[PDB]
Amino acid sequence: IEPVDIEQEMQRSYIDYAMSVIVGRALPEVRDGLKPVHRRVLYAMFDSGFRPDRSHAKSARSVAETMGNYHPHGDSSIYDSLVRMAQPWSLRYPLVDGQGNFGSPGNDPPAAMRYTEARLTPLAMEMLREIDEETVDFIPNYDGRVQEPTVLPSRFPNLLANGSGGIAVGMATNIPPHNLRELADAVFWALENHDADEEETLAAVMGRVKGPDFPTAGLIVGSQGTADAYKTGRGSIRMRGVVEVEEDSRGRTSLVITELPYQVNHDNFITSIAEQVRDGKLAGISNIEDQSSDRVGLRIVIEIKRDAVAKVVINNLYKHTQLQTSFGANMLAIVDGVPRTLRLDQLIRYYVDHQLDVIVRRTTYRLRKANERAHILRGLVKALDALDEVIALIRASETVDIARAGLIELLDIDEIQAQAILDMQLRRLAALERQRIIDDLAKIEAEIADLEDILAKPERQRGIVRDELAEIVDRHGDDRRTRIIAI
Amino acid sequence: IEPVDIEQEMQRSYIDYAMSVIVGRALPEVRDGLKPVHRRVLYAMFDSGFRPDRSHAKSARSVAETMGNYHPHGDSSIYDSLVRMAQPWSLRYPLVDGQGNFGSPGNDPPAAMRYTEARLTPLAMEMLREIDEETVDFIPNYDGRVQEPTVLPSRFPNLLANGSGGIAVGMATNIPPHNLRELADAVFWALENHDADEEETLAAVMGRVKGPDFPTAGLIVGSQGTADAYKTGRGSIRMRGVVEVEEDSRGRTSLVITELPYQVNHDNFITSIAEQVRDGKLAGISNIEDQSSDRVGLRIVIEIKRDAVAKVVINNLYKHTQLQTSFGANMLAIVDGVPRTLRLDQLIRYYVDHQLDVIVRRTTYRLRKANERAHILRGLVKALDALDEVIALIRASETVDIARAGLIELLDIDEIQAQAILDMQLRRLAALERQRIIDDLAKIEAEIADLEDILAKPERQRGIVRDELAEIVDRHGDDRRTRIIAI
Amino acid sequence: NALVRRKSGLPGKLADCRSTDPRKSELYVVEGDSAGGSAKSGRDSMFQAILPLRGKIINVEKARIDRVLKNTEVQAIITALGTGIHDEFDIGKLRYHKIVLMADADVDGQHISTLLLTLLFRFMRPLIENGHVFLAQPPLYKLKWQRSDPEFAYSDRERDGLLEAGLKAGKKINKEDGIQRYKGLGEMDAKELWETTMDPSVRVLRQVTLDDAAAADELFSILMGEDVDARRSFITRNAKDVRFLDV
Amino acid sequence: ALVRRKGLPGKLADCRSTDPRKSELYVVEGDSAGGSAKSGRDSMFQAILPLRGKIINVEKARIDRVLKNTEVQAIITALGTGIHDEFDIGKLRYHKIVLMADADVDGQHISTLLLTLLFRFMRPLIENGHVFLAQPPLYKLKWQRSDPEFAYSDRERDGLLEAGLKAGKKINKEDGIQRYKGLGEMDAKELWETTMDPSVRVLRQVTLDDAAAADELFSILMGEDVDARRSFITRNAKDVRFLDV
DNA sequence: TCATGAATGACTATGCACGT
DNA sequence: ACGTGCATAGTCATTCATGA
Ligand SMILES: Cc1c(N2C[C@@H]3CCCN[C@@H]3C2)c(F)cc2c(=O)c(C(=O)O)cn(C3CC3)c12
Ligand SMILES: Cc1c(N2C[C@@H]3CCCN[C@@H]3C2)c(F)cc2c(=O)c(C(=O)O)cn(C3CC3)c12
Ligand SMILES: [Mg+2]
Ligand SMILES: [Mg+2]
Ligand SMILES: [Mg+2]
Ligand SMILES: [Mg+2]
Repeated sequence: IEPVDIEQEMQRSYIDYAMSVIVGRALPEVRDGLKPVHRRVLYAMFDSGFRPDRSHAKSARSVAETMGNYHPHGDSSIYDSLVRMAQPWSLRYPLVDGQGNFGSPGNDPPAAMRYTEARLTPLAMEMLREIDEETVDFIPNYDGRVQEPTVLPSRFPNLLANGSGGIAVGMATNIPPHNLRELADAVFWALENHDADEEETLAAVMGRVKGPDFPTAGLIVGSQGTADAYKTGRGSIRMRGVVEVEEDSRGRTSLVITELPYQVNHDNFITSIAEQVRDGKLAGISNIEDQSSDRVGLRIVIEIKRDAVAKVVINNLYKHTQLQTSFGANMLAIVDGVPRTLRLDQLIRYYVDHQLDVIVRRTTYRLRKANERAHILRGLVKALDALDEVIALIRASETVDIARAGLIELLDIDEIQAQAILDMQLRRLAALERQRIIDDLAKIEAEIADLEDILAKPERQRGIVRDELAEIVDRHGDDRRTRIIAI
Repeated sequence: IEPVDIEQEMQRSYIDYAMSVIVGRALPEVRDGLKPVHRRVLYAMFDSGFRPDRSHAKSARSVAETMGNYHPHGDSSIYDSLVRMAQPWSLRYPLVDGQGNFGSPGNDPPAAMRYTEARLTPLAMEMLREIDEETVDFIPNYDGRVQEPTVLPSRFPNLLANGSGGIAVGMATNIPPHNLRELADAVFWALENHDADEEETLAAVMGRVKGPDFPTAGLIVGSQGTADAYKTGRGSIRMRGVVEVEEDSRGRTSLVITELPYQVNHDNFITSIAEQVRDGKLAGISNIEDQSSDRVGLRIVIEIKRDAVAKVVINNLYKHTQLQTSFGANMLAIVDGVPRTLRLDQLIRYYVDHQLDVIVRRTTYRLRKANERAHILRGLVKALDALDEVIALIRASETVDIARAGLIELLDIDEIQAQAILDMQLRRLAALERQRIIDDLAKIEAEIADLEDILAKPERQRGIVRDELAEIVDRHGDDRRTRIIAI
Repeated sequence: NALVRRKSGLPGKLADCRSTDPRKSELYVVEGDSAGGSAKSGRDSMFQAILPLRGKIINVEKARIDRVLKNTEVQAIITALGTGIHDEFDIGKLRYHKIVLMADADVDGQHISTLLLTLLFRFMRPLIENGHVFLAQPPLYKLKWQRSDPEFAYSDRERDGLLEAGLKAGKKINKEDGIQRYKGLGEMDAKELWETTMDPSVRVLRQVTLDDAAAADELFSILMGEDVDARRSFITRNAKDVRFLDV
Repeated sequence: ALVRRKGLPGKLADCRSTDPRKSELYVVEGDSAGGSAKSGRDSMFQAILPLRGKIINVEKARIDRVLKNTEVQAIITALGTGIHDEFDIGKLRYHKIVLMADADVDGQHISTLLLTLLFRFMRPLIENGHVFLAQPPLYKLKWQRSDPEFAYSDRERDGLLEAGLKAGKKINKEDGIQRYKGLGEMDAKELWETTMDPSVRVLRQVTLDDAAAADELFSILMGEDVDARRSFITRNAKDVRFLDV
């Protein structure tokens, strides 16, 4: 029996826990804004073919695939993570297309795994775009059976777009979501002004990213907290719901709440008001009625007494309920395996850096493949030019190896090319097919020239990110939801 | 609003429930002895490639695949059904190879889905043997996306081997498990004496199937109940555990129970004795101690008082505990979509009939495929004899359509065959490669003749079932566990 | 007549309506927590209340009364309806003049219907006699046309009909997404439930009628009673002709 | 001697030996692992207490709230000893308290939570060396013809693999080396032959050298002061590998 | 004290038929 | 009254950091 000191054990064990939680659980990677479970769920669905070009698969299949290949944890919590990524009130830009009961902004829980189906969304398809072209590093999974991606291509700034909230050890993150179109403008500027220093970049990006854009709409009051978040990495952003005063015909006036701030439970909100009327801490309120429905959305009617001023009651609601509540921004993300609080300019820059890396790696991959096919095509063209001879040679061979070896001698060919000639079908010996081989060589050599040009010019590389991202935004970009007002 | 009478509604709805439960839930198909959930789980695992020639897949994947494609029900109960098929104390011949904690014969429940891995057993691979050769009818699944098997090939008598227990509506089944070697002898006799009547067949089969063979070993006392079950389809079979009397250094005696009858919970058994001794209805017992372990198996030590006779206490245990308990046999199974109580000869015969059906259908499948291959090969041979013209023809053709239409005219060939000539690789034009096509034609034509011969001879068909089954039994057959004694 | 609805002495699972008028109020008795959850969302909270029932309901024909009254699901139903049972039945205290039973279209939903109808017929018969009991018919298919609004079908025939008509009309469907087939209420979202089973202007309800009470009494006792033999023989006798009851 | 159940936790699978000096309590992570352990154990001398979920932090949580926790009550009741000032080692029902958690980080975390409970409520158990840590296997080498071997580290895996191949043994490249990701994945036999069989199990005895230093470390790591913990991790995580060099 | 969000599943109750 | 097996998931308690 080996002896171990309690201090040694405690320090080692707790640090090991803290670090993996920090780096590999609770906090998002800065490049794709994803935690490990998010990334693994999405890739599992992707590899399984659960894409928008096919009907929704049973969500159990997504969980099981994620669990069995990438995420060595429980089915229950993985389903919760998948479900969340499908809720339009949770994610500003949902990555999962859910079919069925995925719950509500209130206390209505999602249906069980057995009831729901799920697939990737079109935007989630942009997260995984060209992942199979060596655009990101892969590592062995938890048992070395298969490979998994360390990070996704993330062809739109997902971290800032969808935000992230996570409790780790010794630290926690709380990045709000943002409007995709505004983020794109920031990225476009970062690409154009690629040499700009941090001071200029921060000023430019802050001008274009006007503030958080919550999926729950609502209001942002003030500009200081937003500015603090972008300048410091920490800031308190005051949120408000939307209240509309209605006057009944010779009746009492009532407050109609149609929107609430981010991450405010509708049922808890109603209950909080109801309980604060009981012992009596919100006088002036006469009646509370939830006229909400699937067709009109949120609609909480608060009828107030006749000897009560509407504006007074609303301020009381702002004071004593989450009708007004603050978002505690803490821009914490994992950068190169290290947790870091980032300015807005750093978040954009780091993302742009990732995009450029992806495009360069994609280009390199395509160039290598383009060369390989060209290499083989060159072989085919040699065969076509001496087609009469090629056939006669193969015929007299006792094996295919003698036929192969001869082809090398005849046309001065590699082993790969001769093999490709051997694998050639009589299909392609038709006139148009022979011409198709010729033209295909011409096409690839043209593509190779294009690819070489890209790798030699950073200008084009930045241009590709801009144009491809622009295409994504034009298709999937939407209006702002959260309205920004002054004090 | 349409009116409906309560009698019409009640009758229609309950009958719909009863029938589907009877035919499509609780009761086994006579041919493979499987209920729908069993069949769907196994085929899901099979189609998923979760086979013994590859490592255990996470059992969640088997459940999810079964749920998403075949079994429109909950993940929880599906896992339970999968788990059962992996327990050696439940199934006499397990169909699922489980890895991890699948529970115990006591009250220790199996581990959750997340913990366990699972794959098909070699015998389960015989259940599905050549299912892809049109040996069984397939029907669309619950949403028509994919096909599922109506019944498995079941290349060993699984119903009698593993038995079945199920509660339906208006009726229930309880078929005990049996020894594979004994069942095989019965099948071998049934094949040889294919013309024997029911009277003779029952006598022969009952002679070879000496009685049920439970996975929990134990004892069968008497022969009447067994005989009743095989002759009537109902019978009460008296089971007993194994008790061995031990003496002590002091000279105290103790009873050691090392086996229990089928489906007796070990923990409930111990508790029952414990409760029957306090109130005091099993005097003579001094102490109860469970000395069981994973290494010695079941070992319940019952120390008895000095003024106590061993057999008296044992007889009391037989009387007042499940140390002696009866198996209520009721040979109910679905035959051609109809529930039927069956004699043993009927159970064997119906299975043999299923095997013959499988072999004929397999043969038909192989014969059709052989002809197709032969048909195309004949086309290729025609091309080789006029190879100079064939190639010249394809070359001089402006497209592949011109080349194809020409090939038919040139060699008097089908379009399918002409297609094959086009799809031919330049590899196959080598001398030895030309020769293999010739020989392959000669090879297949021999196979076609053989297959035709099989279909024309019921003798060979029966012979195949015998020989193939014999191979399975020699490999996977085991010794008898339940010992049969007289009164 | 008016009665108070719960808002922050009734079942915890009950999602009551706002209207205090029973004549205008409706109670949707739903199969499963999932379906009940979606119903709670898609309903008209003014006139429609939701009571989700979990698992198979206890057979009041087989189980003794004391055990039935201890069952949480039965208590929820009896409490929600407001009326007593048996001799203490008082229709005046009925909290909903429409009691809609909504179960899956599958076989297990049919079973729950018979168990609920048995509870009602044995404990609260006047609810059936006065036509307060209804059966909601869930959809089986949802046709998702590429450009046109989606259509719901309540049978295989209607599916074939709507498919043919739309195609004839020049509409088109994906052969991938295509026609979604519902296998239960739990698979539906709030919107879908509203537009097929809860919106009073499109919902397909069947009103449970009671003609011969004596005959009904016998049928209930045969199908739901403790006598297995009677039930077995009845099924083998009448299952052969279940298709031809309405021909 | 003390009576075994056949007034203790319902989850407790007690042993048969009435002698605490010979008795052992395996505190296990999870119902699955505890279930398998209950089967693979030596029921004579080994008792099993499965713990479900993350243990409550007694450093952070108020005293009364800790006493309401079902898992803490289970431990305190099963050990027989009191807590704090009412601690009486004489009533210790097991002279060997083996903590058995997954090799993963969450198992490490549960260990720290348990060690914190013990150090704060029942310190003498640590001081007198009654607390041990079971080291679960990480790999199982499945040789084609030979008996299977278990490995407790990546290095040992590479070594046993190398030795076996050199000795002429062979492995499947499919089944091959099974990697354990937790105790819950193991069956009764596997647990016995790696963590419970006293002749092969790898236990580590928790020793307490400097009580004052330990007290400080516990308060830093487990306390409510986040800043202290944050700075401590950033300060010492960089050198966690080199603690035993 | 509460919400947040990924981490660490056993218990609870009916139908259904049948035998102790 | 209990076991059987295929059908019809929400509730329960902690770690962890932060601000009300
Ligand atoms: C509802 C349900 C159960 N009960 C919980 C509730 C208590 C109060 C009202 N009665 C119900 C019944 C249950 F004890 C087990 C299961 C399961 O084991 C299970 C399973 O999947 O195995 C599924 N369900 C639910 C779908 C109905 C179950
Ligand atoms: C044990 C567990 C819970 N229990 C732990 C507590 C101590 C023992 C008495 N029961 C209470 C409640 C729980 F409330 C939720 C979950 C989950 O949500 C869950 C999940 O997967 O989401 C997994 N587990 C178990 C693995 C630990 C959970
Ligand atoms: Mg949970
Ligand atoms: Mg269950
Ligand atoms: Mg259903
Ligand atoms: Mg673990």
